[PDB]
Amino acid sequence: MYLSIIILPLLGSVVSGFFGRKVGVSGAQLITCSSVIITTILSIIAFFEVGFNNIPVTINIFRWIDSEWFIINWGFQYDSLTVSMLIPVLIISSLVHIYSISYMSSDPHNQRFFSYLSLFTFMMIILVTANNYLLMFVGWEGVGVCSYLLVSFWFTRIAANQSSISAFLTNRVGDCFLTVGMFAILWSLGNLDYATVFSLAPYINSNVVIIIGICLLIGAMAKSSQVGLHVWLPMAMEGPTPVSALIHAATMVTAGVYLLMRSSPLIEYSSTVLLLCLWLGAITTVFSSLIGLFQQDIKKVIAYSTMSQLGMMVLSIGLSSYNIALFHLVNHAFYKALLFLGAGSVIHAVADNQDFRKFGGLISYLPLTYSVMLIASLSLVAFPFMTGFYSKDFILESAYGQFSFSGVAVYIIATIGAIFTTLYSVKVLYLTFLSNPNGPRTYYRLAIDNFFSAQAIKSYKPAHEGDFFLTLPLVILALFSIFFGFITKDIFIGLGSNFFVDNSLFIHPIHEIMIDTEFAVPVLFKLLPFIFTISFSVIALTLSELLSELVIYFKFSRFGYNIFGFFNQRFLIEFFYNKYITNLILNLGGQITKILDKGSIELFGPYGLERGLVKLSKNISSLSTSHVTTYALYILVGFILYLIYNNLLLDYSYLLLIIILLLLLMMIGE
Amino acid sequence: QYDPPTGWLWGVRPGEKYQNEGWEGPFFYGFWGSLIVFAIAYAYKPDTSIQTWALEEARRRLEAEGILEDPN
Amino acid sequence: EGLQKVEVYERIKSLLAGFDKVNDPNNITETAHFANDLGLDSLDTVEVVMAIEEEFSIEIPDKDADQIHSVDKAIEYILRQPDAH
Amino acid sequence: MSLLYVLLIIPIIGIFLISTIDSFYFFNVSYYKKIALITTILNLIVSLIIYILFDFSNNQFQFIQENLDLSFYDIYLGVDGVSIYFVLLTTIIMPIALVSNWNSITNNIKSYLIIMLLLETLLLAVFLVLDVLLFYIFFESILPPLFILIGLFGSSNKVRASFYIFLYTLLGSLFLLLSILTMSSIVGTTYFDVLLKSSFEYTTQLFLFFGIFIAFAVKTPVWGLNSWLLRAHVESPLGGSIVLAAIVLKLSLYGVFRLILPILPQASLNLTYIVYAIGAITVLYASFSTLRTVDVKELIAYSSVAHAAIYLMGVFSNTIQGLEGAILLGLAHGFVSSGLFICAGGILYDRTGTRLIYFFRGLTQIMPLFSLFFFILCLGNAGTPLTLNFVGEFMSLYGTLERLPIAGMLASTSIIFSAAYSIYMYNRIAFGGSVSLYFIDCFRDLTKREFFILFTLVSFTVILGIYPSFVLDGLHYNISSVVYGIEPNASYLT
Amino acid sequence: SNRQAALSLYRRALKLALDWTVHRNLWRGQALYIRSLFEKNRNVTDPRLQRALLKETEKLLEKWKHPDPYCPPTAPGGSKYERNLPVPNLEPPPPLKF
Amino acid sequence: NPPRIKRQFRDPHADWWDKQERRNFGEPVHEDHDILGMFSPYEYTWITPGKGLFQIGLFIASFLGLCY
Amino acid sequence: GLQHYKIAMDPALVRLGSMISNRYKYFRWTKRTALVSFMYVVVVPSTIGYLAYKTDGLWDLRAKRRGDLISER
Amino acid sequence: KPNITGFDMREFLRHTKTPTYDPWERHEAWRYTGRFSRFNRFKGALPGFGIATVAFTAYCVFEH
Ligand SMILES: *P(=O)(O)OCC(C)(C)[C@H](O)C(=O)NCCC(=O)NCCSC(=O)CCCCCCCCCCCCC
Ligand SMILES: CCCCCCCCCCCCO[C@@H]1O[C@H](CO)[C@@H](O[C@H]2O[C@H](CO)[C@@H](O)[C@H](O)[C@H]2O)[C@H](O)[C@H]1O
Ligand SMILES: CCCCCCCCCCCCO[C@@H]1O[C@H](CO)[C@@H](O[C@H]2O[C@H](CO)[C@@H](O)[C@H](O)[C@H]2O)[C@H](O)[C@H]1O
Ligand SMILES: CCCCCCCCCCCCO[C@@H]1O[C@H](CO)[C@@H](O[C@H]2O[C@H](CO)[C@@H](O)[C@H](O)[C@H]2O)[C@H](O)[C@H]1O
Ligand SMILES: CCCCCCCCCCCCO[C@@H]1O[C@H](CO)[C@@H](O[C@H]2O[C@H](CO)[C@@H](O)[C@H](O)[C@H]2O)[C@H](O)[C@H]1O
Repeated sequence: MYLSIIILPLLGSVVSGFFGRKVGVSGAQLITCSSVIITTILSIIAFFEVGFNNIPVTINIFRWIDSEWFIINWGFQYDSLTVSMLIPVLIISSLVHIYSISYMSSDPHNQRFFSYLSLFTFMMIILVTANNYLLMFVGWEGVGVCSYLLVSFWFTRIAANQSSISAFLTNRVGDCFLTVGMFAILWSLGNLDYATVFSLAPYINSNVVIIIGICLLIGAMAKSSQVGLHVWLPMAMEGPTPVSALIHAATMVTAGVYLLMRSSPLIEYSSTVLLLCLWLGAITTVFSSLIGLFQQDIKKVIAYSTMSQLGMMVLSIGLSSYNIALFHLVNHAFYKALLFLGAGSVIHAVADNQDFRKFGGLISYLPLTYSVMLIASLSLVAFPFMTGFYSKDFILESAYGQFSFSGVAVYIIATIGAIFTTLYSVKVLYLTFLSNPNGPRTYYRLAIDNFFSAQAIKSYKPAHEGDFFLTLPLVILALFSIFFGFITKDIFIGLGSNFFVDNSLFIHPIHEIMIDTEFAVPVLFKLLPFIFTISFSVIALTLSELLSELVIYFKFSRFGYNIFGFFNQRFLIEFFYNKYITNLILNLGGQITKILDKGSIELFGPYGLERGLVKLSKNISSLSTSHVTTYALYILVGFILYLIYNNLLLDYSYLLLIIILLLLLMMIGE
Repeated sequence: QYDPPTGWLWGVRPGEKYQNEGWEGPFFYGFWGSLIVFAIAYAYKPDTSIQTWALEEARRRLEAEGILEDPN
Repeated sequence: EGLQKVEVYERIKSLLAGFDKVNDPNNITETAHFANDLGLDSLDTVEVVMAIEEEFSIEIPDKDADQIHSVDKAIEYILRQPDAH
Repeated sequence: MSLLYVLLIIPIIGIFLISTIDSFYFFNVSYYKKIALITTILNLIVSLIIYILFDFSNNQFQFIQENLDLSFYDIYLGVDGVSIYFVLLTTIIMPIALVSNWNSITNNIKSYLIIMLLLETLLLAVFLVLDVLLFYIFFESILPPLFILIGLFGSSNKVRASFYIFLYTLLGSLFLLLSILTMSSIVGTTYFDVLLKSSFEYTTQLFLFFGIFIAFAVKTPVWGLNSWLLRAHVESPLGGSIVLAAIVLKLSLYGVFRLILPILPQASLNLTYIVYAIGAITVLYASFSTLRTVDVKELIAYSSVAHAAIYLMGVFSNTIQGLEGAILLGLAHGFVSSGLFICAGGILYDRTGTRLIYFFRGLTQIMPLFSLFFFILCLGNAGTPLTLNFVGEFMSLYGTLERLPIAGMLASTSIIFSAAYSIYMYNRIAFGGSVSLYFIDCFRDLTKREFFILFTLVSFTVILGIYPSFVLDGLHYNISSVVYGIEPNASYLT
Repeated sequence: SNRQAALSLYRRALKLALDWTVHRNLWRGQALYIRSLFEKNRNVTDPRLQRALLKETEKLLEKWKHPDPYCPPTAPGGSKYERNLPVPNLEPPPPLKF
Repeated sequence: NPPRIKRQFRDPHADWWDKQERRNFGEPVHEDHDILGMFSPYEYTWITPGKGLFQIGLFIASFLGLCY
Repeated sequence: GLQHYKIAMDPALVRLGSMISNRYKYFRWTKRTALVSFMYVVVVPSTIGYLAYKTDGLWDLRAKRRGDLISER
Repeated sequence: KPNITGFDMREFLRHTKTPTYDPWERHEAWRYTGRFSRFNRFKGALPGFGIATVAFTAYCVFEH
């Protein structure tokens, strides 16, 4: 069974991709969807199997790489952390598959699309079920190849081809650092298996753990889209909406977080990386909360919301409460997938327009979508007793619960980042559903009012909700977004819970802050995020509905003109990357090609020896005039030079100077 | 309203058939045939790797210690 | 399948009908001229083509917008675009 | 006779039959091309027979013949795990190299087949010889057939391309000859068994190193000395390009396991920082200038320079892992570079007559089978996992880091830069917009010939990526013999 | 010249207004104000001053340019632009052998 | 050599032969054609590099001061 | 050789590709080309080589545990 | 000091209002009426609140 969870998504991908002609769009959709539905059911069972019974499962198939001290197997371990990740990965993958039957119905290439969906699920399973870091890297690269294949699904569009280059190469930068980090592990311990690395971790050189932890963290920025290497994640919104719901906001983005959570038995022995994890987390939350409030694309806002939540989990990891980060990771993939599938539904209704400035009303036209995205937005802001309430609000009070400067700092930073989250959540829900209509009448012209006479049969197209294959995922994910946090709060938060007591999430007694977070933190800071959400939400509603002039005053002031464009342009990080990193590399390639390879390497080489020697040989060849009188003089000359050399006992070097002088005199013309 | 499946595999139009250029005979029977016959033979190749030899000695040294249990 | 002449005409007729700068709603036909048949200024016609652009969610380049000086020329242009909603 | 001499006679017998068939019939060129192809398959069947019998943990050379008669120059053939996979690679490529270029030659077809059948013997010999002067004899006997292969069946800039390869390879290899002659003078023979026993004085080693490395640096090739390859590979016919990249570029890689690792160890150790400095530079510069190359076939050739540098730093690691990774990356390069050359030189050039990346766009829309294989060969060039190219790079890069960490850290940047050019080339030909407008008429997709050699080459790259132990179990014991070093408690046992 | 140029600037300044002011009611009042400023200069004749008022308008269109101007979805710069662009040559390949 | 101008600053609505690339069939090409086309790194024209460093400094100064 | 399909060969791109191919025939030694050539061929390799020599055998990570130092030398 | 163009940004913002007379007034009047009046837009901004409030009071009265 366990090895069958791994195998099923792979087989459905192969049928849809290499045999799409035989099965057709219907047969590809059925085999692809059914295989991942079956895998999802087998994985829910494996959660009861492994986690609730504390029975880890080991299976090794054959060796991959065999050398001295290097034995890396095609082996898989199922523990409490593995089955925890598999549930959001396979529930969301199953639902996005069912969703994609309705969303991609009109597209010409459905077999290729559904094949890439199953290929992504297979690779994500490989990433969380591996025995060792090198097989986890296969899923890491595999998910990257699948994200490139899905961002660039519409290859005809150049924008898509630029954005897929960004995703591929910004993730290769993280891969370089993981490869260095895995080299460090092999160099120190001789093998990179999890049992080996974690059993020996308490004793390794403390500075060796620094090198591995930094390399593991740098690799984690690229995939988890942390501020240093995050430019790719918003560009991955070029691919179709269901791709952005699973890969770009509910599964692959979390792999960086999984890498740190898996490596907890190692990075816990280096508090130096834990400060970097923590500050890395707090920066990305305010960095991306500010940007999303000034975006005009709905997908761009929901992409910048995901990076604000990924920054929350990395903050929790550096806070040294891994069960909290795992709890947020699973809870977030339910409501972030909901908002993306809900946004995808309004894009479908409004003729593929993705701009808030052209959406209005629509609340009466898309009632289910509005309520469902209201479900998602209340857990995104962690409204009390929602699924996101138990995960996001425990990260905040755990930051203040570690009574340190860095903890109180990140609490202030993260709380401000939460304020801007509430602002762009109102923006999305107000401008798409609650504001006056800002788009053409075609989305709002019904048949109850007669605008036509001889064309009443057709041509109204008034923004209707989709079909069963579209709404069904949205309803299910809504139920998760309301109740999943409560029903699983003990498995993850607990107080002395033993769910991860198979060393899947190792907390060192020195770093435990759980008891203080339960008792030490004052009620004011415990309740503080709630008042801010309720107060800002009403303030932004009035400034968007009642008092709409004031924001016009801000953006028409030169101060606010610069502040609006600064955050709209994403801190100008894209600007400085193309101009000083990307273009710098393309100039360097040109200078090597133009001035060195085709320049001085051929001048101080074959071409300069060619043109130099041909000139020399013509001059010496011009000494031969076929005159016996002049040839006789040469013999006497060459006779005397031999007599001088072997009678004046001259230094042999004096001769070589003569030859080099003579040769270079024939090198000069005229 | 899905369309019929289409295309010309190998560029052979729906009228005619694939014309054998000449390479096909040796390449399918000799080149690939040799690899399947090599694959089936490789299964019965005796294992003369250093590790199968070094594992068995290594087990007999660790069996002389509490690290590995001996069947005797 | 695509856009029809009667569908585009009904929408532009209602567009110009709701514009106070037309001399009369009655004399707006398929072959109506903006400058003299409808009596519109050189800036009112620029506003008109912007309203037509909003109605069909398309873009009118400066080269093409200068050509639109009558209803029929506008009707033809919208149907010459396979991108209008 | 031995079984290693049967490897050499069969390609010679095929040369004879192509030359004499016209004397029994005006014969078709299709009959000449079946003889050459059946001859290369038989060499591949013998080589698979040799591999079945081969002992994976034996320190004696195998399948040797008792000469018992000594002359001034005598051919001595033997096989060790270090050389068996180089022989197999030569015998899998040569059949595909012929099939790939089956229609593209058209004129002088007998001459073309005779040169390849002659090249197969000379490249097979260079791995089978058990002397270092005999190694040099065949490592340089390939230069006259390759001068005439490029000149007779090459592209427009063929004359200069063929002069570059011959003169650079002749010049570089004449510094190797001086070093070999010195070792023979001091020891009295170049037979490996007698030379490997002998230990040279450090100063002799440091000057023998200067002369074997100068040869290898030209033939790797390193960055400031790679001009011949940028000309040779591009202007060469498709078949010549496949041989030169997959098999000839590996002669220097296999020559370090014979001429440097076992007989000049102190020199290799004290000079590795010079090797690594060069290897690091040729990783960066080659990769920066592969990004701005506008000829597709010359973009595949430049990619080879960056990969050879990873395997060169791997052979100089004094580590078991980097040495086996170097051989794996050379085997991996043999399959992937062959496929990318087939795509650029044998599918695009066949249909367009152009190699300029300006003219290609959206080729996936009309040629979906080409784009699938082209993507897989681009990913392997990028060292993606599940391909043998990833295993070789990882082991080559780890031994580089364990030897001198800083240089392996720069060399690890190949993970970002090989990816950069591979995807950028891919997105500009297969993707990048709709089918170009420079294509007046539609292009057909892959032929059953083009498909099945691309599929065969991809199949070797992926299967060997999954289970590299097919090649790793043979090299372990024999690689163990080229490591220099001791451990304080494992050595000098009593 | 000097007419379609001033009409291009009139349409442009009305798009920049709707881009910054997202609400159409509010932009409606802004739109009447920019007309008044074009209609205030309908009797300028000499090219020395005619082209100065276009040059200085072009400065105010850059001075207040939007970081992300609205683009219709199927327009160049739009979300669905070039999404399933058809092959520009549907004719079967000419009969050549490779 | 023509001016080294990125073709993203050309008119997308001109009667281009190749509309996707914004090019005509005979027009001269800069020697840097590779990295001047529509499939090349983007050019952001929001503000000047010098003014951008200022505004990046003001963000940092504000965030360091909050830490202070 | 074999007839290829018809390509609308752009005279502008054909002469550009010809320019890139014959470009070396026009390289000169200027104050600028020497400065770029000296930087790339001498300075960067000499800097990389110098660090390679100074840090050679400086560190080893194998089996090093707490209480041991990474530095060999 | 004033520009040659009559544009003043202070006066521009003063006119950022709903104009008293508008030539396009009737063309845009559909966006503020009917389904798009103030009440109608926010009539169902909280979908299940009304049904849930009365239902929760029924559960809340459990003393009797
Ligand atoms: P009809 O043919 O009757 O008239 C059309 C025009 C006006 C073109 C006539 O042909 C004409 O008289 N031409 C002369 C053009 C001229 O010199 N002056 C006319 C006005 S040009 C102009 O720009 C006027 C000033 C406008 C200032 C506001 C626009 C910019 C605002 C900033 C951006 C938007 C806010 C953020
Ligand atoms: C994975 C690829 C990279 C691996 C190779 C790079 C490893 C880098 C290791 C750096 C640390 C090496 O070992 C480190 O050396 C520094 C000096 O430089 C010394 O550091 C020492 O500094 C002070 C003196 O100034 C000592 O009092 C203190 O006890 C210690 O911190 C120690 O000897 C050791 O902490
Ligand atoms: C380490 C430094 C270098 C090591 C040694 C490498 C030296 C290589 C030098 C080769 C010089 C080129 O060699 C010379 O090239 C020219 C092309 O320009 C050839 O010239 C030929 O090609 C031209 C191209 O237009 C044609 O007109 C015609 O086919 C012929 O004249 C010469 O036949 C050849 O002798
Ligand atoms: C990484 C670099 C590796 C280099 C390996 C060794 C390469 C060969 C070394 C010598 C190369 C020949 O070097 C070249 O010689 C000839 C001498 O006539 C000169 O060639 C040129 O001289 C001057 C330019 O200065 C010209 O006006 C003249 O037309 C031409 O003959 C070049 O100045 C020199 O660059
Ligand atoms: C050390 C020297 C370098 C060695 C390098 C290897 C060179 C190998 C060359 C192959 C032998 C020569 O190859 C020889 O080519 C000539 C071309 O005129 C052929 O001769 C024939 O060719 C075609 C065949 O239809 C006829 O049109 C032509 O009239 C006739 O001469 C021979 O049948 C072939 O055997």
